[PDB]
Amino acid sequence: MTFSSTSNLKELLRKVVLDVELGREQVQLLYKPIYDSIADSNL
Amino acid sequence: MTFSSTSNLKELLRKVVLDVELGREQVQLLYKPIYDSIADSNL
Repeated sequence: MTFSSTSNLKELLRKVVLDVELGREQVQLLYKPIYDSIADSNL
Repeated sequence: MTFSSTSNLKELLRKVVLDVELGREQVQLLYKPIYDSIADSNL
């Protein structure tokens, strides 16, 4: 009674997730030191 | 509906001036370290 017989039945076996870094890099605002900001809704 | 139709009518739109530095630059008095100042009004 090898383990390979029961390898397919994943519901029986313990599940442990390989924890790892996932996601996407945050986007920073770089332009602001160069630019003078003027804000008016009626432009 | 048709802002591209009213876009040519510039007189309907708001006139907001783009503030930009205009005018000749200020002048400094550079000669002062090189000169001795006597300021008698009755010269």
